[PDB]
Amino acid sequence: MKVGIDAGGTLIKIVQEQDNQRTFKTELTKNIDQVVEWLNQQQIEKLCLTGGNAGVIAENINIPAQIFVEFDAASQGLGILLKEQGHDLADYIFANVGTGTSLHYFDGQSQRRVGGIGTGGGMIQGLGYLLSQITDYKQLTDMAQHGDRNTIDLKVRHIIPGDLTAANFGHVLHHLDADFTPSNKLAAVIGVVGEVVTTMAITVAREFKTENIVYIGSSFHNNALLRKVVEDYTVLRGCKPYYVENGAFSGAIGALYLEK
Amino acid sequence: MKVGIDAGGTLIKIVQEQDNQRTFKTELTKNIDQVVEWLNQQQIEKLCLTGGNAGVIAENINIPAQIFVEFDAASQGLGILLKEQGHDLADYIFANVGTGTSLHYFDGQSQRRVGGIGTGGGMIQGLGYLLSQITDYKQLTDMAQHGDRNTIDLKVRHIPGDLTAANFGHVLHHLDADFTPSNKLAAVIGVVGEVVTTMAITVAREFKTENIVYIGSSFHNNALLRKVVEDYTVLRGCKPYYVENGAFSGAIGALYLE
Ligand SMILES: Nc1ncnc2c1ncn2[C@@H]1O[C@H](COP(=O)(O)OP(=O)(O)NP(=O)(O)O)[C@@H](O)[C@H]1O
Ligand SMILES: Nc1ncnc2c1ncn2[C@@H]1O[C@H](COP(=O)(O)OP(=O)(O)NP(=O)(O)O)[C@@H](O)[C@H]1O
Ligand SMILES: [Mg+2]
Ligand SMILES: [Mg+2]
Repeated sequence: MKVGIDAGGTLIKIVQEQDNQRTFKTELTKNIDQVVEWLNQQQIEKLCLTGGNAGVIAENINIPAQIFVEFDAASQGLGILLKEQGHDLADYIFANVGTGTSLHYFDGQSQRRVGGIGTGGGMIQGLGYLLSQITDYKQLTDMAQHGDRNTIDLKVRHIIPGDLTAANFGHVLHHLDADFTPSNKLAAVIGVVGEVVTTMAITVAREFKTENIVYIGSSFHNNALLRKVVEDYTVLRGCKPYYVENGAFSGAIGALYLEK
Repeated sequence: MKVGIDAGGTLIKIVQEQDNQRTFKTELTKNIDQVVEWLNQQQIEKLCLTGGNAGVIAENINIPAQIFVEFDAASQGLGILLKEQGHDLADYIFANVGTGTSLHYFDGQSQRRVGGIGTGGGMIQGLGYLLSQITDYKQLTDMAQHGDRNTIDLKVRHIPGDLTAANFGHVLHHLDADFTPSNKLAAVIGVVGEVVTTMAITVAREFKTENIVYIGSSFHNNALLRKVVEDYTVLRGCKPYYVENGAFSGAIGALYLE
């Protein structure tokens, strides 16, 4: 088999390919040593790595490894997944919502980083923990799904489509009578992260004259709400959103594809 | 006397221009009736309004007032506040950090809105409350001035060093709980200031200008927020500009769009 790995600061994404069948696997970066042991007890044709922790895995294994720069790997992997899923875009902005968020413009041939921002999955987890004391990712995200943001966010609807948020968390001081439940607070956290990401995305989309915006990154994992927030807001701000199944593995898949 | 008022959704900013001496005053929008009561019992040579609640004031006062578009009023007033305070700029992006945040590109002639985001003073108050149960504004902002964001935010250094790789991204690695009300509130202010700067920085590049001016009542009694935006703006490659009384840009502008 062939193995493509994207070892990020939070999650390690692994793509195993064999007999024209690829398996996706995700492990926490805190358990990177476990990924190392797993690799050594495996017979591998080619190992391709990317991500900030590629080196940590490389210097502790017993076979050579081809390492690639993450932005180009992600870009290549994403292009492959898009085509496999029926999308044929001439150009687009792709936002990799990982620990933080990186924005890239793909002109149809190559990618270039055009922006980044501290709002992403790490904030969802971090701020999410501060507001609910929940550390388990699945528990955190599951809970957020059924939350109501109306008593927390101030929208145009309350005071440009009425669906636009005028101020995130700007309604709180108007509902001190309300029950700011864990579910509601988390939904608002996801709301602001999603909206900020989208607002940055549609801004660069306008700048680089593309109306297509592709969303990837593990932050969407087990979080339907985040995806809904971004897709909807993207439409509202006038661009076309595209979610990619297993898009979080764009880097791992791209790395494998780039092997020489 | 001449009076310029920017009646926003949260704060009513009032500027009084004597012969050539101006005084500033802020009141809560919830007490707009008091502002009207006040105005009627006043002798005003000229009253100019702007902001979403201008209409409420206009139809309840006993004298005819002129109402202006907030974007143009702010631009006009800001441009005056700059020229006065010595800033002569060929162009710039100005960020109005009010309840929410509005982004404008002034091309040297006029302004044009190029962006808007929900992160601003409303979030500071709302998320601030959810993290400290503090309702009083002065109290909330004061408490945040002395906080340390190091155990809360994940920085590039933790992995341009002082850049933030993930707001609140360090929280799970410091669950020891040195998450004092002050450190939390400071982190709330940090992400708001950074998101605003990032957006400003991006549209500044899109519209080819190295200048970014920051105004808004959100900066009131919050030196941390001003410091956050000014420092981050440097890191992203542009030059920041802060104007004293900049939150009164609209009020001032309304009196000068004559
Ligand atoms: N099992 C999981 N555990 C924790 N976080 C998860 C999990 N699944 C998804 N996530 C979320 O996904 C985010 C990580 O996204 P990801 O695209 O993997 O970034 P990364 O590669 O680790 N970081 P970077 O190196 O900065 O590119 C986390 O911050 C979570 O919000
Ligand atoms: N005394 C105060 N009380 C409440 N908020 C204050 C006060 N001083 C400053 N602020 C902050 O200032 C923000 C309001 O900024 P401001 O520029 O006045 O917006 P606005 O004009 O009311 N909004 P908009 O209707 O959207 O134009 C609040 O959300 C607070 O963060
Ligand atoms: Mg990554
Ligand atoms: Mg305002």
